[PDB]
Amino acid sequence: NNYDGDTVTFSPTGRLFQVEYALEAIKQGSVTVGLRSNTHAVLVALKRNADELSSYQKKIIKCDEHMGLSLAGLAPDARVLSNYLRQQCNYSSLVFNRKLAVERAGHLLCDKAQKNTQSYGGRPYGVGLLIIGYDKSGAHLLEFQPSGNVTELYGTAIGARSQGAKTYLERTLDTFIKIDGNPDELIKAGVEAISQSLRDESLTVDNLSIAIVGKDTPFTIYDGEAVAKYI
Amino acid sequence: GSRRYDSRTTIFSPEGRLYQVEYALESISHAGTAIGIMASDGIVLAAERKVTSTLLEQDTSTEKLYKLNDKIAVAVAGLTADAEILINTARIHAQNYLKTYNEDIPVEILVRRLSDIKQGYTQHGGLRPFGVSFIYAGYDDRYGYQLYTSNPSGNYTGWKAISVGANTSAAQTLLQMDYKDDMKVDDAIELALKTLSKTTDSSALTYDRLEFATIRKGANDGEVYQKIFKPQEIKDILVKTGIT
Amino acid sequence: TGYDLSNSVFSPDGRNFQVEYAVKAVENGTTSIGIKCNDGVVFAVEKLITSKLLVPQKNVKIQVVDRHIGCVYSGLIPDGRHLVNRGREEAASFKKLYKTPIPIPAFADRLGQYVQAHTLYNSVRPFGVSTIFGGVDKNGAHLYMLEPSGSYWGYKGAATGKGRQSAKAELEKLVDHHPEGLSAREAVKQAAKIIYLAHEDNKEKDFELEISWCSLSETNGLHKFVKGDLLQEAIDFAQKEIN
Amino acid sequence: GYDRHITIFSPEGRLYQVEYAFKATNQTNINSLAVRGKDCTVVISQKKVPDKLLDPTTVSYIFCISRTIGMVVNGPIPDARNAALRAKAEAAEFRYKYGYDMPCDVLAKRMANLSQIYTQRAYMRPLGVILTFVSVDEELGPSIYKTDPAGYYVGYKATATGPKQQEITTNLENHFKKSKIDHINEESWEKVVEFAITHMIDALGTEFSKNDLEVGVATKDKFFTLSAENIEERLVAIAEQ
Amino acid sequence: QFNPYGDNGGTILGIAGEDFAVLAGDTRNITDYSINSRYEPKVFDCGDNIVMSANGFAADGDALVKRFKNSVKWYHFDHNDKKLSINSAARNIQHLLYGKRFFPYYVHTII
Amino acid sequence: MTDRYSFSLTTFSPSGKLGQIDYALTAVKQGVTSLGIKATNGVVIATEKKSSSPLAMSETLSKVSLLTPDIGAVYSGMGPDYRVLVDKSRKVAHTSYKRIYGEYPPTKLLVSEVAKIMQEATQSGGVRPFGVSLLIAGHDEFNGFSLYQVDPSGSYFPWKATAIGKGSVAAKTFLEKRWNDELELEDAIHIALLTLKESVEGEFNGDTIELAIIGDENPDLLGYTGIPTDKGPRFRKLTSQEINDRLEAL
Amino acid sequence: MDIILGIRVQDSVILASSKAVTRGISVLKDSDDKTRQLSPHTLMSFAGEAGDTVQFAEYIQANIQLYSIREDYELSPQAVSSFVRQELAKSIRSRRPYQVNVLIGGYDKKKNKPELYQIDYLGTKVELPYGAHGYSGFYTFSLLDHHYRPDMTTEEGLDLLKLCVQELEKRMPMDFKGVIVKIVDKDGIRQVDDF
Amino acid sequence: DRGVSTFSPEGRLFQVEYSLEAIKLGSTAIGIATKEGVVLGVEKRATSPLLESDSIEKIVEIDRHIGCAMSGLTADARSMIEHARTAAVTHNLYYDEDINVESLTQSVCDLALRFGELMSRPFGVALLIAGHDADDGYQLFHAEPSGTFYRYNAKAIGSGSEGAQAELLNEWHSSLTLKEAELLVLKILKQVMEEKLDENNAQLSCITKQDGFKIYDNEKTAELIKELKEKEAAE
Amino acid sequence: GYDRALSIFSPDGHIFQVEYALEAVKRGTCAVGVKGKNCVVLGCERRSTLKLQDTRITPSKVSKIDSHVVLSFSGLNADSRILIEKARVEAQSHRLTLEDPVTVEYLTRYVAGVQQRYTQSGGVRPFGVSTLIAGFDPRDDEPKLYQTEPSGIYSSWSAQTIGRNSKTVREFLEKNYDRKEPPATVEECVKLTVRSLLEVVQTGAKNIEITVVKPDSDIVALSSEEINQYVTQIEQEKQE
Ligand SMILES: [Cl-]
Repeated sequence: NNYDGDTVTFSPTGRLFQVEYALEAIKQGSVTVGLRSNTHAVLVALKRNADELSSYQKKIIKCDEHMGLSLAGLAPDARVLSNYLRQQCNYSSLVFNRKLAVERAGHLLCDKAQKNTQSYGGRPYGVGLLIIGYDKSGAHLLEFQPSGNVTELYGTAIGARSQGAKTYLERTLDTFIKIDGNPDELIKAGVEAISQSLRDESLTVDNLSIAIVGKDTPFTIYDGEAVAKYI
Repeated sequence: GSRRYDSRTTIFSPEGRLYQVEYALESISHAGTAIGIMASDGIVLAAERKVTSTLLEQDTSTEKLYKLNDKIAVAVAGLTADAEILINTARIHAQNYLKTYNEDIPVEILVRRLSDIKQGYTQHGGLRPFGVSFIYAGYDDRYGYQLYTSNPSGNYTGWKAISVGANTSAAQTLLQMDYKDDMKVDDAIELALKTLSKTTDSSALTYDRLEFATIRKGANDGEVYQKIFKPQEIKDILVKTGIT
Repeated sequence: TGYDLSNSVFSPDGRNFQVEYAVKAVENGTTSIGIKCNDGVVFAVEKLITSKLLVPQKNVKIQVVDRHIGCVYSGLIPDGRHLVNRGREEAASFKKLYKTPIPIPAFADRLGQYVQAHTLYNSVRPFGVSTIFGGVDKNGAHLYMLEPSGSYWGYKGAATGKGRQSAKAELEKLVDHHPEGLSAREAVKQAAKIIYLAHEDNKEKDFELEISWCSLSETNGLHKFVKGDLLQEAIDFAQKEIN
Repeated sequence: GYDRHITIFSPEGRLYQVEYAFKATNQTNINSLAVRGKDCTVVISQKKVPDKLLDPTTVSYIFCISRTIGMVVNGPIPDARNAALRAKAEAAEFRYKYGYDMPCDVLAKRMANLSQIYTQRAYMRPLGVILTFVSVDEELGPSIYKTDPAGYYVGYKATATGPKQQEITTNLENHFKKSKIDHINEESWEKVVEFAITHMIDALGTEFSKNDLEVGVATKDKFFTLSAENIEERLVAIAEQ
Repeated sequence: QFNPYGDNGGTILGIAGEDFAVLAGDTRNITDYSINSRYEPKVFDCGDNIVMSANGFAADGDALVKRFKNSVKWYHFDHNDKKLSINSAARNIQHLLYGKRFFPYYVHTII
Repeated sequence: MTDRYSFSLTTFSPSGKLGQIDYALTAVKQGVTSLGIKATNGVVIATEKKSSSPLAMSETLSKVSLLTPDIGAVYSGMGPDYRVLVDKSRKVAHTSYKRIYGEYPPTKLLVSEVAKIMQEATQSGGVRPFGVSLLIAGHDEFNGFSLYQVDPSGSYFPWKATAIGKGSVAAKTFLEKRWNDELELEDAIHIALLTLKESVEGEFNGDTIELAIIGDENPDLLGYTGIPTDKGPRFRKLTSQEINDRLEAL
Repeated sequence: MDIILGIRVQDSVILASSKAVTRGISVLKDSDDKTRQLSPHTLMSFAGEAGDTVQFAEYIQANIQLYSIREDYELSPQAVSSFVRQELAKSIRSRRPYQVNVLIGGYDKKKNKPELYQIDYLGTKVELPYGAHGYSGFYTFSLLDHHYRPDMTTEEGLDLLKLCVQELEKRMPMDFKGVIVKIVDKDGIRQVDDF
Repeated sequence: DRGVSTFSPEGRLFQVEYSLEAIKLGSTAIGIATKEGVVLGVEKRATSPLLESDSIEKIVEIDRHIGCAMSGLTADARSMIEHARTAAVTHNLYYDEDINVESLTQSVCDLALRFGELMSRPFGVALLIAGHDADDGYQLFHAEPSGTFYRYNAKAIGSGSEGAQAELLNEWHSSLTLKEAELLVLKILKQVMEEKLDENNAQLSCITKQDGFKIYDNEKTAELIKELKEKEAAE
Repeated sequence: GYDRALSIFSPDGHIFQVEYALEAVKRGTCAVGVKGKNCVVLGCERRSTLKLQDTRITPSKVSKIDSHVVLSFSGLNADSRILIEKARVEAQSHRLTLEDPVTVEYLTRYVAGVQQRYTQSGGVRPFGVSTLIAGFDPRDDEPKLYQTEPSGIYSSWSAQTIGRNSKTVREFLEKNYDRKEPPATVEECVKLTVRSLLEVVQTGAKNIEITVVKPDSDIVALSSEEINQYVTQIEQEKQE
């Protein structure tokens, strides 16, 4: 009310309203799902269009050969953060000849988002990210929120109606976690998960967007006729 | 942050006016009146000191009339402290020109640059404008004798006779009435004093409440002399015109 | 009024309302504690299991500074991380210049001055965390607790978060019943119990326990996480006491 | 009314932020006292440790600025420590630049000038503290100089600060009216501390245990604080007379 | 006075056919009259069917290859995984080399 | 972080008033009375030493300050603001004059430099005006003795005699009756003490009054001998005893 | 760059400047005009380091032309020469100084007098009846000391100038490919096409 | 007042949302993409009859293979075009090749959000960026001040955008010829324009692989206008 | 440095600071530009509340940017000097690097770009000025007349007016100016310009300034008597 003019102001109950308004931008965004087994990690994303004449907004971005994310909210903010991740992954490779740990990737994003919430003039990032990857400690899935909070999970979902997919994964936890050495089945589980967040619309060939990374699989994105298999 | 406390000094009103410039002009309108009159053979500068106290040291005092160089002087109306900042800048600018070209600075060039500084404070920087209006009186070999005025907006114009500060409306009407083009310095001296004597808010115009200066070619052959009048010299010129 | 709208503005009381508002964010956070012992310190924290989908043991909240200092905090987790990042820079530059690892009181003031600096200007926001930290140095064991205002003191026991009062009460009993001192292994067990007892104030979601410790004898003066058998032994001890 | 939020003049020529910083001074509810002997300067302050979980050894409002200068603060501890760190740095730099130990009164002026800047510059808030500096200066002898959020400072024969400052002040005034001198006519610092505690007891009307007080003593070439047992020894001497 | 350059010896050779191209190079690495390694590769697969070797001062050679390999990586990120053509790679390498016109990479580069 | 206040905190109001300067002058009005009188062979500046506490040593707090050997200053208004102005005024006398010309500045020019500093606090970003009015008495070879007043706006005026602060209106009237152009220095000191007694309420003695003069050169206060041209400071602070001697024949 | 001369007579200033541009063992051009018009009644010839000369001349030209537009007024030759000197005086203590020597020939319309200024790369200004830069002076100065008179006409000045060029063509080691002559007077600047 | 980079309670940037309102006030611009080329057309909208309409430059060349139309506060587009032209030429210098239409659009869109308290406010202009490259062929992009860009088969921006977009929805198919697309832009422009459409108050342009980006003459467009009127009367 | 974003969008999609800068232009004295077959004429109003003026030294309303291009304006006089200075510097810089004077379009584009930059730069307000820029391109005999405004938009005009009561004089020009046949001579072009100002001015004495620009850097300002002859001629034909 009087305490939402900028990010530098606390409310009387100890809330940061600008950070909460940034969180709101994610809820308006199109749904995206993340899940993993022990061998692979999968991102599924429902893409959104302006109208029938327009293209579908790309949700998934590659960060390295072993890491990438899906976005929900302000796309330009995801571009800034993904570019930062690309640089950090790259710094780790050039300087230490070392693939950046997915956990450190999260720690770096947390600290970059935080600085924008404690200083005058700036604003919080208006996007949520699901980071997947495969590093020296196996498969990983992270959830980034622009408050700074990063969380490691077996599965999750963000965006509009993400609660449906998040409930499904909470039921299916014991099943999909043990889908080891089988990419297509882990994707099927993810496609069935995102389907619990659909209303009136169904998954079409230029609507669905899938990405996968794992033990002997680089981070690759599937669009167009390449996802027709999973409909 | 600090946005909360920003007055925004360099913005437009809905009517397309600059708030701070308009309010600075309102400030200047309460300052002691200063008059400049340009004659064919010289220029007069006359100014009224702000309500004087009897224990003020009058002879070793400078409030209104300042010397910029040997050929140019200014009469001040507004905040004296603000004027001195600008005067020192103008003095330096005149010496830069002389150092560069080995010639005394043309009057308009000095006026334009000082006016350009004022303009800057109205368009950028977020600072309050200078609450000062000048009357420039000077000579150069291009245009001869010249009178200019500048104000907080940074706009300047040339004049045959002009007043700044308090009661300019009344003062300008009186000057417009009695001024003519073939006028001499001695006549202009009389006009300047007569005008102040009628427009003054004081009971009677006396030597101790005035500053006076002339810029004549009254020196020996083709050269200009600046005369900043002493207290006794103002006392004499006031008697000679029959005001006291 | 309007005195609470801007940071670093004194109210007519002589209070900085923005800092007091940051304390509300801290009170909203999960419970964390610190226990000083014979030859070291023990840290523990409550991790709320929001969902089955959270990977157990893989959202670590306690942070190490240098090799001998442990830090835990309650409130805005990112703000706590920012503070620890600074702590690590402060500790690094101390060791760089003076060779010896930073003493705990010296370290405590470095954070204190940094947090206090964030109450001096309206262009920054106060920290939304109370930080419990400490370790072992040349002068022995030290436990500290730092607040949004920059205020810190040494402590025999410390607690903050949503269940601070329950934890404080339980900590006070240990100080009374053990005047000669509490051992390191005992303090780990006690820490577990107190977190479980403090969880009564946050009992909708079930939780995950996380403990760390520095001890001159048990960990050789270095900060280590409590894991495996020693962790499960502490959990069982806590489970037996609630029933 | 934004003239009450930053350090600019109000219509009646006042700086409300400076005035409110003075009220922050008493937020800790602690009273301090400083007196001068022949050879020494003694400063005493109340020590209140409400929480049982606190480590009482770390609870202090007295600081050792340099080897010769001591400082007691009345106000919140974060601003107190802020002032203490700056003073320490200033005293160290002074010694390096000018080749001799910074006098108590010079440090007081320097810290007072810094406090003045915060009353004139908008982006910096005043510190809500009153700094009392004490030493045995090699030129001016026993010295007490006190700074406030307004940037004001002055030397003192003796002084007191805190909520019940006025009661302590008049108590000291009435003593110096009686003794007819500028100081405590006493040889050892031990008895000057005993005087300081005795007159604080009379003024405040409370009795003190060893843990209820905090004592700082300045002698020639060193300033030091007393332990609990040093104070206890001092309390025994008062009771036995 | 410190001399920032050194000579690591070795030689490289590139030949182009109709539908193929070879880039050869010996595996010996030396300083003065000493052998440092009998097998130290200096011909590298940089991706997009581009092979590269920067012979001369090995520290500058490694630095250049490392930077070009990185240039290929970012070309994919910035231009939708487009294949970097050999002619485009060549022009990109010119800018890498000329970027240090006043403190050069002491190498002969062949791709 | 960083000083984000790069804008003016003093601005023109619709009526043409500069509020902060007016309010600064109001602070000066609240301040303790100080005065300055110019004689034929000297200048005197005086003020009351308002003690904050009887335990406080008023000797340590100096309201009358030496700026150069021939220039002194006193104030009315906010003490801390005055103290830092004295520091800056002493320094600018060296940096912008003595280090260039090898001699101390004349009174009018030092006053001009102090006025400049006070003007900048009226226009610069993120600052308030100084809450003091100064009276600067001084001597120099080509201008002789002079007395200046400096206001928060940066405006300065030369005075034969004047007063500022609490009871300035009455004190100025008193000085108008007593001042003539033939006053000797001792006569000016006598008038200063009479004028000041009217405004002072409590004790009136050498310990509660602070008074300094700009008069003859003082070779005994120079600290060294051997250079004929160096004859000593014209600024001298009257002692507590010297004041009490003149209070008997009052 | 090599030979630049200047002669002030009764009613005009005459500038002569060599046409050759040489680099190494090749005369790259034999019709080079080593001068720029700074204003309608002011002309500046130049000589010195390659590149620096033209860069400096045009920089001065731009500044003087800017002044003329701003004030709607032509600067006096004395004023222009002082401006040029100060630029060179700054330059000499720069990281890389302008190595350019100039002659400034102008007609002052207020005084109705011709004026010739000689300025070297250090910023050393002198007003002269006749001037030269480089090795040219070692021949022409003594020659002009003898034959020059202050009351000479423009035609007499051109004959006096022919006498200098002939001497230089006889005794100078390098072939400078003749000179471009220009006259500055009350009617402005014009070039003599047949010299 | 309030911060420039402030979020609303709904999770949108106030300034970005306000700049979009300025774009709705701007003159209409329409783009249609075909397999034979991309067509770009704009409403000139002269404020007075004395204004020489040929000086109204709302269609602009970025490179030989990329063109651009604008709508909104058109003065803001100058620095955007300048950046685009530099980006396009710079990439050719670094890589000896034409730059992808998408990569060019991304480069322009990176400027968009570089505002705050960098420039003082967002751009108040939307751009239609049309071009061709070897990889993705003929393309049409809509670049907003939000930093977002969508590829479009057809798109209208400006005051008559929502009415024109609904018309494009029906009329567009994947087998449109270039001539058919030219007429379709003129047809839809004539519908949404206030004043009557002619060669002086409307301007056509196209980009083809063979001839590159070309702005049409007033003589050429006039014949297409005459051809359009005859075809509508023919049934 | 002062960073504040002064020019910002409002809920309805307007930048008020830019629009308030237009109000300052509307307050300014009227300025008119008319281009004939072989010339351009710039007419300017001078308000007559200022007597005792010195017209020798008072800044003229029409300013030469180069020998072939001129700039007149309406709005804040102090602001105009900054634009004129920048334009004059750019004019000399163009000659230096391109070895050719500026085209009228190029000079206009530069000035308009400066005006635009001040509408989205922190710490600055927009120029309260609209300009009329007229002249002839190098080695060209086609007349050029351009207009700029605070927002930064610029365009070419056959004839145009700006300033106070400009909507009245624009109305006059819209019916009196034929595109098919512009003023064939200098006299015809000046007369039409004077006629248009006489709809608004007051008296045709020392209130109207006229500046004629012809090809190949041929610019001259008319004197009082010369202008007065047009005023005398127009009034006699009017009484009919
Ligand atoms: Cl200081």
